[PDB]
This record gives sequence, structure tokens and C-alpha cells, in this order.
Amino acid sequence: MNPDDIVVIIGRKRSGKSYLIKHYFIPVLKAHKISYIIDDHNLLRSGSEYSKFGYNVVTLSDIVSKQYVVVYDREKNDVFFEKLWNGAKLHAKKWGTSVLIIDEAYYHFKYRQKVTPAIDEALHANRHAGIGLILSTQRVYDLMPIVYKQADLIIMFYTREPNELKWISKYISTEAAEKVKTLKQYYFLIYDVNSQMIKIHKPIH
Ligand SMILES: [Zn+2]
Repeated sequence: MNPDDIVVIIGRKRSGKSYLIKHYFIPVLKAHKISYIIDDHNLLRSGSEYSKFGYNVVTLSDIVSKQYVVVYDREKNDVFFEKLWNGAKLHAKKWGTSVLIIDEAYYHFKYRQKVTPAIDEALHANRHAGIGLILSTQRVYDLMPIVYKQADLIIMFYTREPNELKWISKYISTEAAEKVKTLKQYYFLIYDVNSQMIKIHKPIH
């Protein structure tokens, strides 16, 4: 197992996307002892919804000891992402290939005129860093078109919005836009960017 590819997952709240990430992707990585870092921006006072999947790294001991990491991003900042990314590259030096999971990728990967060096590395040199990416977002146009060009896999849950379908067809795949509107609840469509193939998946157990 060497997960250094880029997966984008698109789905609204309650689409079932959270279950796919938290009850499939993260547990599979843990099971195969693949390290990961989760970037979470959801300030709940009960704390991160990802707290059971990893540790908040604070001390020197944490730095060398904690393979599964949760980061609370209060900043949602380009300054923050450079630290997160530079940190992840070193995390992979320590633990081997690692996966950076971004819970609401809009904050870092939304449209910007001047794309920061780290974001550029994330999208164009991720396999050199040994960092796979899972970018989660609610709506397809939340993210720069370049993200979908650079992705290996694009996972989509049902959407009705005409704005979304036309965006999908324009920037990703017309066939995907056609089949996404046919998805039953919790079903998800997977577009493989490298094979140009679309598969519909049944809901996770
Ligand atoms: Zn963040």
C-alpha cells in the first residue's frame, strides 16, 4: 500500500460523504498502518468530529510518536497551509507515505489569483513529497478547476443543483454530470481521471 494519489470527494452535508471518509477511508489507512494528517476547521465546543481518529500534536514527544494526527485549523489561512504542508512532507519522511485529509478543502483550495507555493506543490508535486490527498468539499465549484485537472479520482454524491451539473460537465466530465443526477441516497459516483472511467458505487455498510 502506497497511497500517494489525489482523491477529491464532493458531497453536501448529510450526503453520506462523512461516513465514506470516517468509516471507510480513515479506518483502512489505520488498518494498514498508513499515517495520516486530518485538517479540520469545524469548531465544535465538543471538539473535532475527527478526535477519535488521531492525536493533536503539541510536544516533541508527539512529534516523533504520533502517526495519526488531527489538526484544528482555526486560521483557515495560507500561512497555516504552508505550515501544514511543510509539516506533512516531514511527516512522510518519518512514517513513509502519508495521507493529508482536508475536511473542508474550500478554505485552502478555493479560487485564488496568486496560488501559494505550498498549494502548488500539493497539486503538482504531491508524489514527490510522498503525500496523498483527500480533499473533501460540499459543492464542486467550491474548488479551483486546477484541482480537478490534477486529481486522480473524483467521488461525487447526488446533487440536484443545475449550477453544479453544468460545472461538472464543463470542468470534469459530461457523463459524470449525467449519472450524478441519477444517484440514490448514499450511492456515490467515482470518476477515475486517469482511465476516464465512471463507476457507480452502492452505499457503505
Ligand atoms: Zn485548514
